[PDB]
Amino acid sequence: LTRSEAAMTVLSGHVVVCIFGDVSSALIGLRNLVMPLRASNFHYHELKHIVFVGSIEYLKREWETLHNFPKVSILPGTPLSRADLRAVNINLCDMCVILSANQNNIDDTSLQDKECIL
Amino acid sequence: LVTGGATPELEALIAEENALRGGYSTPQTLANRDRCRVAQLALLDGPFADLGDGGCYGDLFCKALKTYNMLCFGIYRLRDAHLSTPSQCTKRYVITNPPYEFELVPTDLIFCLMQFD
Repeated sequence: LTRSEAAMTVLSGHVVVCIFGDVSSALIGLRNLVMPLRASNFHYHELKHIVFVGSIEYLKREWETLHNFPKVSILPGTPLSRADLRAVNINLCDMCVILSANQNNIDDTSLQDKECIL
Repeated sequence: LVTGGATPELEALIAEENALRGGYSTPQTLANRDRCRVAQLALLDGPFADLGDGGCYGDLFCKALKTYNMLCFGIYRLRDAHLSTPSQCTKRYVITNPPYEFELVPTDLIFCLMQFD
């Protein structure tokens, strides 16, 4: 979903997953997050739309595991950019999950959650 | 003085989208241009040429301020202008806030703040 068409699409009561990942970043298992949200004890009208905001290069590595789910959208961009957040209707979402997808960062420990805090 | 009058509102507008967005001209928008700019003026050919030949810097400052609302705060002077012999070195140095009794030379530049026209 590009910015214009994501803005054109209306998203209410959805889930926005903001991930900080690169090509060389470690692969967190995103299937372990989407799969409990599609548990077959929720009616198809009760399923929550999941929009991934992050690098498309990173999400290409996990789409091979995520492509078998009903309603998942991707907005290539940056979680720290207000344009993408406004385009995905962040104020109307049910939940925003800020994930440290670049968890493999080796630095001073306290400066490992800098992106999440920002 | 140095960035071009960057304002907090412009900072917020940039921060929202990380770019500059065009805007159609309005009288309040066109009135944002009326602000001073830094410039260098030469004393050779101009209304102040009469002050170039040995005139006081304070007289030039007062005349410019009264006439053009032009604020002069420094002199860019040839390095070898004080020497008696002629020279080919065009390098110039800065004198900040010269006193009233400072003596000008025709080969000087004046740092000035120009009002928009």
